[PDB]
Amino acid sequence: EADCGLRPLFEKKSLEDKTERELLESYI
Amino acid sequence: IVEGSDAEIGMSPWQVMLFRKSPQELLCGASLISDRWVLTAAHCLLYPPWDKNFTENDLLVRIGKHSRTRYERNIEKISMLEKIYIHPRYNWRENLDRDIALMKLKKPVAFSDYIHPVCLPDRETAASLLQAGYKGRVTGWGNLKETGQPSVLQVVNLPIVERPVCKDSTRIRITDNMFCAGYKPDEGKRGDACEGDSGGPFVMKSPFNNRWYQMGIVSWGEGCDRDGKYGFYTHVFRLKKWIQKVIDQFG
Amino acid sequence: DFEEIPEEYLQ
Ligand SMILES: C[C@@H](NS(=O)(=O)Cc1ccccc1)C(=O)N1CCC[C@H]1C(=O)NCc1ccc(C(=N)N)cc1
Ligand SMILES: C[C@@H](NS(=O)(=O)Cc1ccccc1)C(=O)N1CCC[C@H]1C(=O)NCc1ccc(C(=N)N)cc1
Ligand SMILES: *[C@@H]1O[C@H](CO)[C@@H](O)[C@H](O)[C@H]1NC(C)=O
Ligand code: NA
Ligand code: NA
Repeated sequence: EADCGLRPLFEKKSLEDKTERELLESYI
Repeated sequence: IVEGSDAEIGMSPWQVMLFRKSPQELLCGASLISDRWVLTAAHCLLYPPWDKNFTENDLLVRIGKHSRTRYERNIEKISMLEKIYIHPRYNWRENLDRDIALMKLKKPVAFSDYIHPVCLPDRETAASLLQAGYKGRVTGWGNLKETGQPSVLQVVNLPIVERPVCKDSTRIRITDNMFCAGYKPDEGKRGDACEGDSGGPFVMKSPFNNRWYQMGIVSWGEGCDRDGKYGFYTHVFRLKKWIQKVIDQFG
Repeated sequence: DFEEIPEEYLQ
């Protein structure tokens, strides 16, 4: 709950997945 | 998922597979929202027009998976269902309005690198992110084409579509408890959920707090990845009061 | 199509 939505292999280690930037770029 | 790609390891650690005990087969997708609660589409469990009415003992939940068909020893965890809760106003008769269900697990699942819950949106995050053109992400082990099946979990990013466009794409009555997503014919790019992706999550990564939120549940669509058609998703925030009521009462 | 799962989960 407290750490919901933070992925161990990505957000928790400050790594980005290959296409998340596509989402960010759409949030104009 | 049609016209998507293989997921990365641990890319969607809230992804759940609903698995039929006999015969052993994929039933639907779903998502992990806490150590004891799994969210899915009501039509995954109850759809009388197709003689579908699953009970707790018919099913298993498989969490932490990547491969569709393999038993992923030391990685996936398999859970039994304590109780299913279907929205009391789920409209299976007409248009799948309020297509949402919760499943309480018999025992809490241990979180790991591959198993971790997604957030549910609050009103503000929903208002900020559920806008035409903003993209979310759908994942699942469903069909690769409308009319085959993937080796591993598939992923596709898709833009939310303006409500009038959603409405004008179909003869079915759309409600405020649904939204639609996908590319338009003129946009070139494509992609869609499909049969078997049912019940899985449509997620968005908040640019405010860098957390993933589940905004939708794969609900319905006319075929898969057809030009001029869109995928329809249960609007999770609109039904959150019911979600909270169930968890508060039975959790 | 699917690999068999440990029997403990089917009990
Ligand atoms: C009565 C209604 N049946 S229905 O669409 O399957 C009902 C339904 C709608 C949305 C989600 C889940 C269930 C229907 O056939 N309608 C509603 C008004 C016009 C006509 C239609 O064109 N529906 C689209 C459609 C229907 C069936 C199928 C299919 N291959 N099963 C595909 C598209
Ligand atoms: C309205 C109806 N259309 S349908 O064309 O029959 C759905 C369908 C597509 C491909 C293979 C088998 C079924 C539908 O979507 N229904 C009827 C009752 C349950 C729901 C369903 O199948 N949902 C699964 C689903 C299918 C397609 C999509 C998509 N985004 N294209 C999403 C969910
Ligand atoms: C589905 O199964 C439940 C429990 O076995 C039953 O009570 C119900 O009447 C069935 N049909 C529904 C919910 O439409
Ligand atoms: Na219409
Ligand atoms: Na389309």
